Amino acid sequence: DIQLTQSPSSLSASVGDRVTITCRASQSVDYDGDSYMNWYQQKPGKAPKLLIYAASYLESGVPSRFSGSGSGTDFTLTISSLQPEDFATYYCQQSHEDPYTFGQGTKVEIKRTVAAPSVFIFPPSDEQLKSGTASVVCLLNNFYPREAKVQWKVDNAPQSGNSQESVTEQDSKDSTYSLSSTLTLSKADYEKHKVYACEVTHQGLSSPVTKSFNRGE
Amino acid sequence: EVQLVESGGGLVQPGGSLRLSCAVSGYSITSGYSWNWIRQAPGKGLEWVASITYDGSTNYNPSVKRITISRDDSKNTFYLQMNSLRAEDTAVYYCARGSHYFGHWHFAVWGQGTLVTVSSASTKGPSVFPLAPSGTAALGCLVKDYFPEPVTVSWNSGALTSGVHTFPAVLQSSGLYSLSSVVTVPSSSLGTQTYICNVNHKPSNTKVDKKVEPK
Repeated sequence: DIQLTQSPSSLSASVGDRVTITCRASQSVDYDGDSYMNWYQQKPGKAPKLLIYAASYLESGVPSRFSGSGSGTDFTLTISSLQPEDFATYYCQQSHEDPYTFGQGTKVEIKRTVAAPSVFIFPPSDEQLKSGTASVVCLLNNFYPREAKVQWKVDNAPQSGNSQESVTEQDSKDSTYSLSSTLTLSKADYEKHKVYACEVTHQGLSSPVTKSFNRGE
Repeated sequence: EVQLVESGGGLVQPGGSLRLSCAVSGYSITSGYSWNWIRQAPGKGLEWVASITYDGSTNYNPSVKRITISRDDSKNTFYLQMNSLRAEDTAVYYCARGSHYFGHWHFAVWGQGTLVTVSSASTKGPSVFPLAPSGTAALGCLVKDYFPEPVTVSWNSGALTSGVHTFPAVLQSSGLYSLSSVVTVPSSSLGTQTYICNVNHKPSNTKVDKKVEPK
């Protein structure tokens, strides 16, 4: 059985630069003068999209900046000039033997300049308070790089164990990320405190940024 | 041109059966060399599982070979059946067309993919709460306590897509999912322009339209 090893696992490159991905097969995929290796692009939430077939043939409708090369067991996918919309996971796939296995994938990220996040804080809706639970949401918007820290404070007391975070994929419009943090409290505990703060630490901030609101205002 | 529409996904029970269908439009199913099913576990890679050729010949991945693929030229549709479903079968299933030239097993035409969740838990509809705003303003919707995945969120019936951020869902300790979708709009438009988030949860036939108003 043919096994594929993609390399690297992930990379970060500036926009417009050249990107090179490699795929290594456990045995040869050459037959009848052709190399049965294919390349795919898969963007977040979308189906895989064929880029290269038979090692080096460009699929119709695919931008010319994608190209493939190689033979036997070693193959190469090249993006001559990385564009913001090329953020995706790229797969190689051999079409020589059942079960036509895919590589494990290579994550390509665009490395842009540092961007500080825009912080927004939302109080729980009065409709949710009828259920006995309060959800305070803090939004970190359009920042780079991906690393960021959120620290909840209820009446200046730092919180722990009662929040969950979620980060989006890189946005091709911006090459930035966004983060959503939800603090979960009971209605009784929410009604017993005044100041709800969201402290944000990021590389693009000389000092930590703190957004807050007063309950009942 | 050629469009591949999948159906039959959603919540299925362990040990039960799965029956997916891939409807082909703008294209006769007899014109493709082969039709394939390819699945992708959440956070994992791609795995080809089945194929059927124009001559009726079928083939399967030996890692799953409790699987049946069929083809109905009259209905212009091919199917995928799987029984003895396990937890490993939870994946996004794609249908893809084979090839005529330069090999037959590279796939250029794909379906949209449907998520199959193998679980004995019960389907639960979400509660949609607004994230009201206080240059640029931010607002959103909090989709909370639903099962299983997925939930599709749009803003103003799809008219508003720029600056929209629908975050990945989080698995809460209660065993239910919860996500939020936010959007950045100009602050001068909060009084004139309305903002309705459209939350759709197909496994529970839940479709909620909540209007986010400034408090």
